Amino acid sequence: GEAPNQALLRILKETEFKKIKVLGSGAFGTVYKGLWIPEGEKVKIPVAIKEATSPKANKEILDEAYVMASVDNPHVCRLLGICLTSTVQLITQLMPFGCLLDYVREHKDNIGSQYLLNWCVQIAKGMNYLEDRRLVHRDLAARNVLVKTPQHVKITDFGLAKLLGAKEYHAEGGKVPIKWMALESILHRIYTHQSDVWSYGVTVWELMTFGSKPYDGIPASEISSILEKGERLPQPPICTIDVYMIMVKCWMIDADSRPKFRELIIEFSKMARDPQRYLVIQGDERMHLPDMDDVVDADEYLI
Ligand SMILES: COc1ccccc1Nc1cc[nH]c(=O)c1C(=O)Nc1ccc(N2CCN(C)CC2)cc1
Repeated sequence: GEAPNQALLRILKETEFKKIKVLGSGAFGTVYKGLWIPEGEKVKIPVAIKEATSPKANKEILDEAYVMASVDNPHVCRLLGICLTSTVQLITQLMPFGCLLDYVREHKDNIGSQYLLNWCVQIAKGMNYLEDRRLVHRDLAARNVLVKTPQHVKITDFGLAKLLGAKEYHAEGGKVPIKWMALESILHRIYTHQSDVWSYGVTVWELMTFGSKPYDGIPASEISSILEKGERLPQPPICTIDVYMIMVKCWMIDADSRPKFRELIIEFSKMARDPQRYLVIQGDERMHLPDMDDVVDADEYLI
């Protein structure tokens, strides 16, 4: 048949971890900064805790818990465990610099070509891992890429992520982010690893423009026709034709014509070896970005 998913779901006691502050309090739920102190392990792990009780919200949170427990890659957000309180809490690694979208907006004047191209390689690596795992993300964007360190980023938000068996995912209704979606996804609700490639193109565009909103002011209903006419996002000023051509290729009508994530890794790696030949940023190179006794990072806390 199909391969058994032998992932281990860890249940954590509310007493094993201590909340410190609130990082974000969105309409969907709250995200807290905290510390996880397992059993008598003499370690302190900096965590993110994502929590009225409704049976439907628990069903969705447990679905995201399933997906996250089933992924293990340096460029994919790792689930540490769940805490079965009144409302189910997801415990994950603290990404202390927040989302990449806000990070690029906040640090425009200090982000160099090396960092941008490295982020691109890193996102493609994480994305190619999900492809190996037959996982279609369906919500890749700069807001869904977390920053561990300025030199290390990870893909997050598996709220829409779908697992395949033997080529495409046919969706139902639900609120979807139109401006990051492939044409087939808009017109037919079809999602594939190649639809994630389109979203990857937009994510790269977001970074190269230092956090600009795609199609600013254009309503989501117009988008479908804008794409059908053969219009795409403009060339960011810092982008050479070399980089912009990669973006344009991710935005082909024919999904099989778009690049594969494994090709995006290669393409961006070659560029990352000589960043100034591919991105033109004024004042580049001179630019630079950044009880604790038993504190250990989750990436170093294996079991
Ligand atoms: C809100 O971001 C998310 C989007 C989708 C899914 C999950 C998250 N939140 C997660 C999930 C896992 N780990 C994390 O650290 C986070 C997170 O948001 N962390 C997070 C968020 C914000 C910060 N600050 C960065 C500096 N800034 C000036 C103030 C806020 C730090 C960490």
